Amino acid sequence: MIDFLKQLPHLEPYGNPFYFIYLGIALLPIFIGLFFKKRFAIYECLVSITFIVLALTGTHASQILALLFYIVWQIIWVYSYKRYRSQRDNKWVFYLHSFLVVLPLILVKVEPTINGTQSLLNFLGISYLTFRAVGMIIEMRDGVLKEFTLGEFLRFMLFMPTFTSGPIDRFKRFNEDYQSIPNRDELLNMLEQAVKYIMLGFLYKFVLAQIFGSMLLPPLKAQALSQGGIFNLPTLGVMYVYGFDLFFDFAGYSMFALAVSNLMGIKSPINFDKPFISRDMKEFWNRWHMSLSFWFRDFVFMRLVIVLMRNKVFKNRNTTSNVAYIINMMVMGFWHGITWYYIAYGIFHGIGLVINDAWLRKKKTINKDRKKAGLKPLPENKWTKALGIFITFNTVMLSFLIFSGFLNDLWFTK
Amino acid sequence: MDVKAEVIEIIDELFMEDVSDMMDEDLFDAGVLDSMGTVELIVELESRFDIRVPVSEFGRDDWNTANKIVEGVTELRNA
Repeated sequence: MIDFLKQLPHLEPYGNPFYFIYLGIALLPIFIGLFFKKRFAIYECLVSITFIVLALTGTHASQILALLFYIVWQIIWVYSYKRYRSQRDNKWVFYLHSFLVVLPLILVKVEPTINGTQSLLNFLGISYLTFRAVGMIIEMRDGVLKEFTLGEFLRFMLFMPTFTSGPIDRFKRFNEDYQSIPNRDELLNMLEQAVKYIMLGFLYKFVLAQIFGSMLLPPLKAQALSQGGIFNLPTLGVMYVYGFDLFFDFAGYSMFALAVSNLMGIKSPINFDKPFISRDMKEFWNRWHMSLSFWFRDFVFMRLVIVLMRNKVFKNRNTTSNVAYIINMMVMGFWHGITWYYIAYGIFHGIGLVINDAWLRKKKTINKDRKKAGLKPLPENKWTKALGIFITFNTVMLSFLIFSGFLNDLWFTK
Repeated sequence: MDVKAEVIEIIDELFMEDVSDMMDEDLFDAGVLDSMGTVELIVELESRFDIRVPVSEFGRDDWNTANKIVEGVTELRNA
């Protein structure tokens, strides 16, 4: 039966421009449908499942069963908590349920540590789907969620545009968006938006990321490995080439997802907002992988801070924040995987954000120490801004060198 | 005490600024509450009012003025 799925046809999600002809034809009824305030429940479910299955039917086509396990597993625990949270409500019951919901994803991440192989529970979207699932567990806990169909829940948790690696969503907003179809002019406004996003994505992914990714990066790596040592000028090379590739590949993908999402009526959250022109490490995370960043803000960061203030575990205002940054970004690192360089990239932005936070407050203390001394406030102009942007950009790019795990091949061929 | 007059006390208890009669002030715009100040107020609102108020759903538009915190305290006190 595993053999049947490896026999089954396979389509790379936004893998070629040819993919859109299918998905276009496929989405076409749904979109026309929205103009008459109609959704085709069964058809949407069909088209969703086919393109999801096609995305998961590679050489490791077995992963589709891993998905179905995952769905049953999620329904079991999502509803377990729904049923519980109706009557009573406890800290530790919530904790347990959260852990159980994330557990498949934890096993997937931990499996190469213990073994050297992927988990059997591993399928493609697992990393991004888990957020959607825990989302509800957290939201029921807060009492901001009470009602939902298994329909509503599955619709949200296994949404097809944002499945593979797409923009992360929250239930309440998604369901609200799906609940009322947008009116005629607003709707084909989304068509304009979609055709824009598809075209930009074509350039971003197939052209620009092609140049950085498959054209310039592989020889530069070969050069950097040839020259050896802790660093070299070709390693500074791979730092920027990858950095742009990582950006274009993902940002283009995101736009694709957003566009396809728009063609299914709903407007999914945005992942990038010109992240490189950011002056600040704080501003970078308001501009880079935003859906992931914004999620981690409101679910991992804000929630850990609330704990460190309910308990008042740390002495002053600033240290609670700094522990929160470090832990919060470190979790995100683990989210990418349990490899040294992910946890490293984790702690990098951790210490990064603490540095950044302390400097902002040190800038006010130097402005208080001058304005009350007789001098004019320390200069802020065009070249100061530019310097910030320059410093931020290189810190960011360096983190991407860490994140690539190219350093793993450069330092430890061994 | 009333659910408007008691919030008036605590606001200047660990920040030191009065917004009684002019209360529709955006306190993020006023410079009273910072990025880490909200949590400090919400924890003393958690303690003194005995009310647990959620943070995953908290947005910038929601609880920004001293009126939209007073009117949000009465809503999460009974229903």
